[PDB]
Amino acid sequence: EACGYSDRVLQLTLGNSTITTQEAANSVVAYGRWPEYLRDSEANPVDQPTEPDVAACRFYTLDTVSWTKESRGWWWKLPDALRDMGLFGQNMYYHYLGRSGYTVHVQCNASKFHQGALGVFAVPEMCLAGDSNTTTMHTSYQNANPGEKGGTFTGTFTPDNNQTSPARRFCPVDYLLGNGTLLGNAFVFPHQIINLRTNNCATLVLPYVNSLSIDSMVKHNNWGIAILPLAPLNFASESSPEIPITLTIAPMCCEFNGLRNITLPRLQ
Amino acid sequence: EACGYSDRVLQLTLGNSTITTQEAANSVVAYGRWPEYLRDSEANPVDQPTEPDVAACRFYTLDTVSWTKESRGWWWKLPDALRDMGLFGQNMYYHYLGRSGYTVHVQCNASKFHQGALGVFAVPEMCLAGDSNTTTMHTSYQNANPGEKGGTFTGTFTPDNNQTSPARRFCPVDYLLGNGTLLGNAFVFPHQIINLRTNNCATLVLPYVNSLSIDSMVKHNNWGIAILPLAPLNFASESSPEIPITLTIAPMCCEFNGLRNITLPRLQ
Amino acid sequence: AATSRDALPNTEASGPTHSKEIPALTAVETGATNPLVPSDTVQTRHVVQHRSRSESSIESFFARGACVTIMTVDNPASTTNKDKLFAVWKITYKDTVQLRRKLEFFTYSRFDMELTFVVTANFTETNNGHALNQVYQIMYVPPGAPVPEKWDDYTWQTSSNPSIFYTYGTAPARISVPYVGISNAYSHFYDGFSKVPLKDQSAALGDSLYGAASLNDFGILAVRVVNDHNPTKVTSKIRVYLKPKHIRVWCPRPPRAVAYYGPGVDYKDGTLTPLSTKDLTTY
Amino acid sequence: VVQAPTQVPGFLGDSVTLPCYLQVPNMEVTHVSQLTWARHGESGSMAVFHQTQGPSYSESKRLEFVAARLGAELRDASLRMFGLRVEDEGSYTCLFVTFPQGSRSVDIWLRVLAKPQNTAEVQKVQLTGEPVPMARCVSTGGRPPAQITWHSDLGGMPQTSQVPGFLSGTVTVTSLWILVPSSQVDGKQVTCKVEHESFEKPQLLTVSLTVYY
Ligand SMILES: CCCCCCCCCCCCC/C=C/[C@@H](O)[C@@H](N)CO
Repeated sequence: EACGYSDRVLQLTLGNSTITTQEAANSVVAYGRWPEYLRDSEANPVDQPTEPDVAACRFYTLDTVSWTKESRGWWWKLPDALRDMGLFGQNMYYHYLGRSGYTVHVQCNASKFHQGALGVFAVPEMCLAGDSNTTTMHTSYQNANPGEKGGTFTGTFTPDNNQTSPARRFCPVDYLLGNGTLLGNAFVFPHQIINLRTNNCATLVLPYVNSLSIDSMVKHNNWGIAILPLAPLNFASESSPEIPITLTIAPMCCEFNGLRNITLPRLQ
Repeated sequence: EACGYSDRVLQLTLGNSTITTQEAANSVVAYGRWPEYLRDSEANPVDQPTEPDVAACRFYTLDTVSWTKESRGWWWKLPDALRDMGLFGQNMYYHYLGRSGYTVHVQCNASKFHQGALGVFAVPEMCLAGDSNTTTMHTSYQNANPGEKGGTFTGTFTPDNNQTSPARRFCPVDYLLGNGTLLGNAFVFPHQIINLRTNNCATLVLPYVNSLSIDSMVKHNNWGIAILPLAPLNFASESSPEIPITLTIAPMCCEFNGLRNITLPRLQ
Repeated sequence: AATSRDALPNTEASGPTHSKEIPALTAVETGATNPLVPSDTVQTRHVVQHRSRSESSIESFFARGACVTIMTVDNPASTTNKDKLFAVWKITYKDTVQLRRKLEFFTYSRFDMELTFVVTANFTETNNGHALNQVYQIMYVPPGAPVPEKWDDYTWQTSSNPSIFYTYGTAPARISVPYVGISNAYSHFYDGFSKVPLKDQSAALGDSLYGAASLNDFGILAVRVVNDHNPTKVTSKIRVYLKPKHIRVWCPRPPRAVAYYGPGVDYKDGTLTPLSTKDLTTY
Repeated sequence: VVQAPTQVPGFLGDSVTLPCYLQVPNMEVTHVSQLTWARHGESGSMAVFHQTQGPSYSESKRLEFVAARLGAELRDASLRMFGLRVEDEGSYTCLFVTFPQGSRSVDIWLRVLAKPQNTAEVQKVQLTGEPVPMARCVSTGGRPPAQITWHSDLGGMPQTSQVPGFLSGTVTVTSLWILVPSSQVDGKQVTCKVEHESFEKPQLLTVSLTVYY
């Protein structure tokens, strides 16, 4: 717009929450599909669904992590990461079934004198590799689901050797996308790159993806949010620089079925 | 363009070569005349001309020179500078006569903390002053034509005193444009200024200029490319800074007559 | 309207350029890939394109019978102390690597399945006795149905289950199967579990395998030699060829870069270094 | 048939060859006989010795191919990798092509680094009791550390402490020294046996002693 409007400057508003950004590289809509409610033609569960709307379909800001020369990368799972977030987590646990889209806004600012590139990826059914070489598909429910704090990637695969009392957890190696495939190709998946010299953040609008119209949000995680350093953090001359990466996410057009007593998971 | 388009950002494409620039001060077209083929009404040599097109009418990048606090300036001559450039030089030497325009792209980037101004000038029939005070118009063919590496200007006129074995070469003094006239006035000639704080380079589109419709490219140089420091290079506090000046040039609407055996000049 | 076998777009004649338009320049950060074509960065001639993407289409890419398993059965001498060996195979595309890697280029899939059975037999003992032409019985046992415990027990009656009675030496057996998934599409990957570990309830109880849905996805293939025990022992092998027809696929993924290690995405130590040594500045 | 012997150390520095012998039986002789080498190796999908008519270097600039090619033989070909850095393993393969059945062969690989150097130094003056006279067995330059063994002539040997590995350029270094206590004679063929299993027989260095006053 000769009037002023621009790709880099956006304003997102959901329920009682609003996000502003003066340095964005536009925004991405996974597979060109904007989140939507379950249609009658595609519906399964016959009971009147619970649609929290503004109470849950708003912006939740998770615990801010620190990016450094040493960082190999971070990972999160949806809905798992939002499981303890206000009215959204409450409605998710009270219902047998649930479906939801997301507006993922990854925030990470610095300075015209800093360097680095964060590869922000949205992966459908992001199944990760375990820490065991004597057994398989053994990663425990508690460890597979870190909740809000999420997990992290490792530059090296080090097998759990304690056969007696197994760590029973994931060993996601960075260059292999934590799942047996080459990172260089992760780009076939809905994503955006946070290149310090070009932009403050990454905005990904994710639709409800799955082999089913609606499923068990507590048993199954539809989307995986992977953040890896394509180009290592670097500043002026400081040998050990640091910058925060804040992750804010908002559930969308989300709905729930099969209402009963609240589900109290064994998360530890 | 409210759509994005701008004076500073250009993309030039000739044959198999393309040049991009995000920091340009627009582009200059000598005497408002865009290069063109020889018209029938103005033609002289009756034989079917040789028009190399894409094979020669493309971008050749000459040897990159270094700009420093000490530099007094650099000079080149066309077509001389391109005489050894792929199919263009080959066709120039195989023919008695030849005519050609040029797209001169002078590249020189730095930083928001550097200072300096390069005066880039396109001079028709750029006849330069010799190194002798006992004789005149004596500068040898070999010395008058440096080829791709070009020549350079001097802040001081120092006469060749070896009467016995004369250097037989040019003594171009900077403030006198190497030719008996005041530099401050060189601006009456097709030009552009590379002011570090404003732009990365200078783009000059030169037409075939001359007292004749077509002439001897080997005996005669139509255009002279003079580059002098209007304002001396300067950086932060470094006492002896340095930045490269890369010169890329492309022949245009060029054509040749009087085909015979290849001309093997005594260039040394 | 555009057919998989339609000729790709013709290359258009393109001349020189001195403009404010910058196709070559862009910003991968946005998540997008520059839609550029030869004529955008260089001077091109006019070319009438005849080439097609016919063979690279989803159906064309998989339109080939692939080996998913090798079943071993036999027919010993009545006397032998050891039991007549009848085969029981849990149906799947993961026992072998080739077809699995191809299907795995994608998250979800949908398709009618064509199963072709190649049967080969041979003599095991430096004997000399012979054996009359064998007749195999390939029975499909869906999850819940009585799984056979003996080469000749009541289950082989197949009153309801689908059975194929193959005759040795005859054209390899073949049958078609519809999209039988309990979901709207097959899940090449399941980022979750079949059970929810409830605090209030004993640890061991709420436990289950990672990435594993229905303990018994599609039941099993129970194969046997119908013929009675023969003085001279004859061992047979049943090679199962699986071909995905009328197929559809969703959400693309990066191909398996390192050696498969079990039914899940798990990798194993010593196999994580696929790429070979090659210098930055060496052609 | 395939009979490749290449399980080779392989000496580093370097340089040594990486051979490939395919002895041919014998009445059903083999063509076409092009020879391919695939590394092991981030192979997607090249660091290859391929040889159709003229030997083709698939780009690993540091290669030498020595087979009677452009004509034929056929292939008991030898390769060479210099150099000279430890571009190690990993592994290497050697696959041939054939008009009869033989578009096939075998993967065959091995070792890597190598070898150290040794000298003996003996001092100083005996003021006892009751340690060093002193014989030192220095061992410079060998990443897989050389098993230095100090022995001598008598039961005055059980006394053998080591300098561990503070590694030089890619390569590990050590020094075993003795100690051997006190008192007088010159005079014994105290022999340090440094191995590593390369070269010929292990580096046997025999010396004397500093006797003073
Ligand atoms: C007499 C022969 C009858 C043959 C009966 C075959 C019916 C069973 C076919 C099951 C098809 C399974 C195909 C692969 C599905 C997997 O990818 C699942 N884990 C994904 O949902």
